[PDB]
Amino acid sequence: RFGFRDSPFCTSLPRTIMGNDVRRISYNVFSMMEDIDDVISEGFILYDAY
Amino acid sequence: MDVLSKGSLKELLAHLEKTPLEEAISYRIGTVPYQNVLISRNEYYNQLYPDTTSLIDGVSREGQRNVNGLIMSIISYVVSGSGHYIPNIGFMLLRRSILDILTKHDTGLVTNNLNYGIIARNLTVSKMNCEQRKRMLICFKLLAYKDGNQNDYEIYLNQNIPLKQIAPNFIPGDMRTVIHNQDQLAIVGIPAYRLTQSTELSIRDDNAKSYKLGYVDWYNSNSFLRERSEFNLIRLKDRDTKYGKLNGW
Amino acid sequence: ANRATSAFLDNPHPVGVNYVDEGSRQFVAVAELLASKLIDSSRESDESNSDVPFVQAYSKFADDNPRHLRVKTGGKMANALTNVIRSYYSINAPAIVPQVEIDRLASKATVSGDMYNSYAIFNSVPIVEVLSPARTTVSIVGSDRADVTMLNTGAGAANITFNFGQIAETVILKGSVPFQLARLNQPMPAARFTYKLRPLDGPFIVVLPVGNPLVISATAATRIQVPLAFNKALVESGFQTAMNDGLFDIQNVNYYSSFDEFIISQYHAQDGINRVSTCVILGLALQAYDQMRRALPV
Amino acid sequence: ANRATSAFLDNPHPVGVNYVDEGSRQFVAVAELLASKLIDSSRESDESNSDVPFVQAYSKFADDNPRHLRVKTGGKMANALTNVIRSYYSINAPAIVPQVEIDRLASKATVSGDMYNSYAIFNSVPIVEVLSPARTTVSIVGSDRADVTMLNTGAGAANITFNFGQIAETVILKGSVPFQLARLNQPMPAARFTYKLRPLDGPFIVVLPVGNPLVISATAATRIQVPLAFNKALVESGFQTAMNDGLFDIQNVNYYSSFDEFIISQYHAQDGINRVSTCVILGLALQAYDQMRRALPV
Amino acid sequence: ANRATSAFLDNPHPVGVNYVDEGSRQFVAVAELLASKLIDSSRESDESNSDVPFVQAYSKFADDNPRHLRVKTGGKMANALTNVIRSYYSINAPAIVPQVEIDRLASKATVSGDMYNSYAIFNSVPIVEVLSPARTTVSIVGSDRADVTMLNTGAGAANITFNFGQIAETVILKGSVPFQLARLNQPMPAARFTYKLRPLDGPFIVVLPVGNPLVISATAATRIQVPLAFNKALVESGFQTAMNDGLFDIQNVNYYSSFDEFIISQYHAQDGINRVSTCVILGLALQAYDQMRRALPV
Amino acid sequence: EIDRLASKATVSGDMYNSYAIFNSVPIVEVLSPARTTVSIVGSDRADVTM
Amino acid sequence: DTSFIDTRKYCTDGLSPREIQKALNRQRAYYDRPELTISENKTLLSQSII
Repeated sequence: RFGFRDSPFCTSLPRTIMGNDVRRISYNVFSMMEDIDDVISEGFILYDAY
Repeated sequence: MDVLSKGSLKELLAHLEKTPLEEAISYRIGTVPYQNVLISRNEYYNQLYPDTTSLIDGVSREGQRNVNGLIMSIISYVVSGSGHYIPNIGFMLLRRSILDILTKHDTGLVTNNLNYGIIARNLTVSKMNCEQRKRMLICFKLLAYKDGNQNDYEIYLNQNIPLKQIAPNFIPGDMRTVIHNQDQLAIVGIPAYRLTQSTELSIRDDNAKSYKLGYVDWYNSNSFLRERSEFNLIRLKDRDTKYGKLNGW
Repeated sequence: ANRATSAFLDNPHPVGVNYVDEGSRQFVAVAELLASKLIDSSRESDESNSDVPFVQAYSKFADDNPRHLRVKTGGKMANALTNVIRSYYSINAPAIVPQVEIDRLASKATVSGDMYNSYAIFNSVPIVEVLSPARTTVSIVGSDRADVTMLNTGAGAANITFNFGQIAETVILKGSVPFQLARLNQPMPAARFTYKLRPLDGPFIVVLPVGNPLVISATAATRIQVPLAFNKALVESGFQTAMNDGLFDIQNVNYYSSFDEFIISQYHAQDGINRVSTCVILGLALQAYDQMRRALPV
Repeated sequence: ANRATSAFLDNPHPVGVNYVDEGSRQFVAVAELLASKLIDSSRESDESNSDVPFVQAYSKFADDNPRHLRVKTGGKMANALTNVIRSYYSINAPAIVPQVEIDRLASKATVSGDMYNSYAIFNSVPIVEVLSPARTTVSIVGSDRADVTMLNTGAGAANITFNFGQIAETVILKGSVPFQLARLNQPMPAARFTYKLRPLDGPFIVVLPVGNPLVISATAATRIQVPLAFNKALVESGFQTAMNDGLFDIQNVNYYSSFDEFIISQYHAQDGINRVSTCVILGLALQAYDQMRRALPV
Repeated sequence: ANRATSAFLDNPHPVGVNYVDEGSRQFVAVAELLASKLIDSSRESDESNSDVPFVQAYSKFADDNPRHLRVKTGGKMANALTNVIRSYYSINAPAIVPQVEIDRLASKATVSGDMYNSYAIFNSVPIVEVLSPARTTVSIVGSDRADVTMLNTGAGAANITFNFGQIAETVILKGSVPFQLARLNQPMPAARFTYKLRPLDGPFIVVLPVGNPLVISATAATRIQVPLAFNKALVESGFQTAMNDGLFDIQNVNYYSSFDEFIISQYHAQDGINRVSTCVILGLALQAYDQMRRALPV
Repeated sequence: EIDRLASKATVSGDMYNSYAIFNSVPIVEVLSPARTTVSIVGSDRADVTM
Repeated sequence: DTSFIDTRKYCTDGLSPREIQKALNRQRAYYDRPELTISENKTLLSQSII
């Protein structure tokens, strides 16, 4: 709507992208993870924090 | 009032040692114990309020001349603050302390035929509260130890499940058990809640609140003994001591 | 009609009503924790050249330093635990231990006295009653696995009624030869070896032909809320020990082959819900008695 | 001629063919490891007067922070573990859990997932058949201990053929009275109480004299390859919980008293070598169910 | 008169007389301690995805570094532990391990080597003899739970004498129907379902009515002094492995279903106290055998 | 649309927090023999006339 | 600790758990094992508590 280039704003954070469910990780679980480099190769959604 | 204020086993037994039997006995005629009556409670109702009088009320009642009435007068004094009308007992018995009657054979009173179940029923154990039942059980244990009826006391506790849970733990011959005991036996005391100058419906509750309100006045009266501020003025014989032992214990 | 019942379900005796408060439940949990450390500290000292770990553990448990020429008995905690176990079994047993001693011993460790955070499975089979017609013989043998041997000498087939109570969750029935079983007033299915039954479903009718004896083996599972520290193996050995040292010797009480039988028998009483709470506290106390006595035999 | 067989060996139902791959077997191993952390964290949190150790353990297991006003079901791992247990028991049970979720849950820990690095001994007694002639009666009762009662009503000694299968390693036979037993085409030894047998040796013949009935008690041992984390006590407890919770409730299945009976029955069926591989994975999953449910009752 | 006896109590074979000294006892205790560490390192290696914890534990146990393309048997400790188990079972089994090898292996860890610190409860029920009149028939089945089936075909009631020995501490009797039991020269009480008995008290008499057969179930508890590290679950598992691996098979030896039966039978034989002391060392050796063999399946 | 609307406020979707008491009377069956008449009326208060 | 979940009090008396963590990590470096994970570090660093 605003004409931004590569807009970082979504109307709502999608549940599925290209027909595939997006991983949802809590912040507390994300803190203790050891394979973030592999995890970040596919997008994830972070919640349970401000 | 003074007997109802005691909150520990040590204080209760100490008071009974210094209190003669004549304090338990009342010289007012009172009324017959078990009667369905109508009393006036104008703060709540316009009509007369039915109730049943009992021996554990705070007001003196007429008592039987037998030994059963004497023991039942002692327990009512401990749990309710007043005794019953049993006259012409005699100088020899009346001058003895309450503990001596309950625990000593030299008094000349024979109490081995007493039935704890009948005494409890006549005293309306069902109407008693937790502190009142604990105080009565103390009297039963002292009587059982005097008569060598320890086994009978235990069986009576086994029959009555609620009485076994609240039964105080002390050996009536050892002072070490009394000091360790931490049961709270106070009936009147300084109230943490809001206490108002209002009436109660039943005879027992109304009479109990009179002692509670009287104790507050007694606490601030000049007759009350303040250990924190006037410990040196107390006589040495009756001064509080850590190594306080009842005679023969 | 002839009535047959399981032996261990007959007349459960009343349990004690003392030491069931939150303060006393904390003491039982504390004793179990300190008994576990006594076992572990003894093994560590055995595998080392120093006795300091055992001295420290025993000093906390017994409130006294161990001596070479004196028997290590456990001190006041051992005496309190032994008498408290006696009170739980029977209402006739006295309550000797004062509340002050229990509260003081409960302050040695920091554990919650919760007795309902977990569950356990007990394997006793509650055959309340088996009703059989005339000219038939029914025999019930066993508690962990119940075998019912039934014979029909009559002219025709006989219907036997099985009642498993309402407490057990699942009962598994196995027979020597295929047999027919169905609920009351329901069509009877085809003969098969095994039946899975919910005891709540109702009394079960078994068709008994006149040919040969039929033996039915029953296994049951029931779930009772227990503290997380509960260990069935340690409780059973503690139960066997406490019976041997006479901790359960008191007038007018029943005796059971295992703690599994004891808890299930009391559960099936009229006030079974109230009784199992006391039996659960007894089980944890028996667990502490097992560990404490194995480390300090007397 | 009469034929008698063990009840639990009759008609083993087919087991599931899903969640047997390497990634799926890692998920079961991860679930068991993380569930055991839950129980230990609960006991650690009680002594430390804090709920933090239990919170972190639950967060790892359930991928969600605990909340006071929410029920602690166990998260997605609990749901996935329940569904895989259903799939293993029967081939008719659907495979609801997707493969992506299994792989994501297996990344929490670094366990190998091997199910053949250890062994366990199972005590179910397999009696495939007991061949008896006319005028004799034979009954078999029991699974962990099989008691065979044979009575001879005729006028001569009867020979009874015993077949224990080819799977069991050792079988120990004890009689109520001394008796004679020998293999095919072998001389009869003197009567004695106890016989040690190898089931692969062949069919055995017991001389049954006329008179009082003879009862033979059979005990067997079988070795099955299991993971190192296998614990028979936890597996048996988890089996009863799964049966009571209805995870095994599905049409066209056979129920058993214990996991020992279930695994032996499948191993004696045809293609039973492939079946026990799936049953062992089920046993480890049942171990995780028992630990998780006891830490988080529902 | 007819006499009936338990099967497992018949003809106990002599135990070995080697490897009972103080140094030999230390070797078994060291083996048990090292085997426990072997199985703990195996679990740790699986959960850590590194073989370092297992390599360190195997090197101490086996005296050599683990190497691929090798069997990983267990080194000299495995051979010594296997051979001492053979010697303990039978006096005919040769003693192969030299005392120099035993002493060298006993120096790996510091242990007390005392096998009488603690105790264990054993649940085999000894029925030494049952004496019955002519008309009655008595059969005894079972070892852990003994079921005695008695039937009276005579005109009147019969008296059955029960002898449970003198070693057992407590025996609990349960019947299918209420029965009458009393000691010698004691009045007979009213019929009850269950009795609790002390075998030391004396022979017991059961009144057997004429009507229907009566089955009495017996359970017993016996206390035997064992080391503190004793674990009945591990010992029983090791006993079955020992039988399966064929290190108990020698000429002229009785065979038993469980280690409970083996130890109780030796207790009731002549010189039972000395026999039981050797069997305790075998039990600890079997505990070490089970842990090491499960860690290194050979 | 459901996901977009659910993001407007943050509230636990838990439906097992508490309990409610329901007062319907489940008379599944009333079996009566011959020559007897039975009538069942009501749900909140079930009135069975025999 | 800085984590919002962790409300424990970490004692500073006695041998520091960080010293053991440093010693343990050096041991793993010799054997070429991976260093202690975040979960393992948190358990070790929280051993000393009040």
